[PDB]
Amino acid sequence: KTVEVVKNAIETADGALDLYNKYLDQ
Amino acid sequence: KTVEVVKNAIETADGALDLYNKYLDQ
Amino acid sequence: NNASGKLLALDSQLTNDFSEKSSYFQSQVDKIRKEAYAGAAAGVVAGPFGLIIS
Repeated sequence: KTVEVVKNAIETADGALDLYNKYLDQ
Repeated sequence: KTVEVVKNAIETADGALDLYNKYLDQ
Repeated sequence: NNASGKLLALDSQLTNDFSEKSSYFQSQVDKIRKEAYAGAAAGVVAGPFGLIIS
């Protein structure tokens, strides 16, 4: 269950980084 | 069940390596 | 007479393009600083440890 929450945390961090760069370019 | 947790650990390590290189290039 | 005019045409272009590269440099340094200190602020996905380490 540790592997799945680490995988979801990685996917969430990738999405947050994309959203941060998208807002910062505006 | 060992094979499935090793497969999930491999996929998680690949995702973590991509996220690390993406943040480090920024 | 032809080479003595080519030499003047080269010298004036040289002195203008050097100033344009000297302004390109300063506009590019600020872009490097913008990208670095804007990407370092995304170390809040961890705590302040992740902020100082960025």
